[PDB]
Amino acid sequence: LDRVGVFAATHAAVAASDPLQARALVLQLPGLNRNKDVPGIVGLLREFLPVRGLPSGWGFVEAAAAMRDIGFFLGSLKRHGHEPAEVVPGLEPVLLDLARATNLPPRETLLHVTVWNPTAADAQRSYTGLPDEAHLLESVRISMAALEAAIALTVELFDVSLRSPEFAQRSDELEAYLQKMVESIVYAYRFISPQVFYDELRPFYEPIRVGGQSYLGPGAVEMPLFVLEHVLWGSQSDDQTYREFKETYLPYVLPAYRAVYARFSGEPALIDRALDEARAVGTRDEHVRAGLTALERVFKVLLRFRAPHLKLAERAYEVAPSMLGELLTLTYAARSRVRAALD
Ligand code: HEM
Ligand SMILES: N[C@H](Cc1c[nH]c2c(Cl)cccc12)C(=O)O
Repeated sequence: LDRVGVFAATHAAVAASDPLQARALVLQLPGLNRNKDVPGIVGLLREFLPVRGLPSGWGFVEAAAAMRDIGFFLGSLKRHGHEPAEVVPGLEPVLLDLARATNLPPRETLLHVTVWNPTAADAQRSYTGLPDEAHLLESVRISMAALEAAIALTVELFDVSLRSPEFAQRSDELEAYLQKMVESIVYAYRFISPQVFYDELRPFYEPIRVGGQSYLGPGAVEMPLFVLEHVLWGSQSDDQTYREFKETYLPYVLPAYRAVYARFSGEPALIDRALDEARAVGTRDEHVRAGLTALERVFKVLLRFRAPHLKLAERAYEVAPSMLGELLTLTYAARSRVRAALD
């Protein structure tokens, strides 16, 4: 999976940045959360919160790293029943400035807490310090860079003719990158206690209010998989619930993925174009048969992520949102279209 390298290196740039010199301070947050010490949590944040304004030399990297370190306090304060912007003076203007500097929402996202978060024991930021949280973060680190590579490959595949042997080849490569999502779920199912997730981790992921609206807490739901699938199969879907789902999470993904999304909203999806071409040319063409077959395997790997993921989520929530089952159904229907072309 040679394409992963560059994405992982960009993540590592943010992970290596500590512009507020906050590492040793943020590591004390788990203890304070365990003690439910709200004044203490506010006090610890005020030790490094740049209430006077952001240093002028900062770029995206520093601002994202700053949002990461302040971010864990945001989830923590809400977990104890407090709007962070209401209990921390001068916090809201800092959060809005960091949002400006990153073109991201004014709170921590999945990216901040996982790939932009250093991995070492003496550096990794966490809400709880629990081994289950460490496993949860690792599960996302397994597949994020591969997913970003997969988005790039999907956009490239879009302009590849089914009549070309490249279609089958690019589809096979895409499947290999998407396999990492399956590995993530396997890991999460093996290593994360459902009870510890539901009782101890879940409380830290509530929404907070900043700038007169609500921003969702970090979650793997924020992974730009929905952008990949928008391009792949979903862009022209008439399912209103599905459209609402994608529009909900769009703000939380990187600006480049929001632009990819907008680019393809007014186009037929890859699947639609590929099926139209297969039907136009005939299935007697060997490159058409091979292209569709390889494309079917892309849907197979998506289902091998999505179906086990539903079980993972239902197991935790038995200690799950209907959105999950509905999306699974949509994905089966998409694969069925491909199977029907080959039949
Ligand atoms: C114990 C671990 C996990 C639990 C309890 C869980 C729970 C959920 C829930 C309840 C949803 C529905 C949206 C929401 O209400 O937040 C969701 C969506 C989603 N989750 Fe997870 N999740 C877990 C692990 C993971 C992992 C490890 C990944 C991938 C690395 C992942 C990827 C996704 C994605 C991409 C969605 C959007 C819906 C979809 O594509 O099917 N989740 N998750
Ligand atoms: N809300 C679920 C579970 C979740 C909450 N927070 C999470 C992190 Cl920080 C990483 C993975 C999963 C995760 C999801 O969105 O997948």
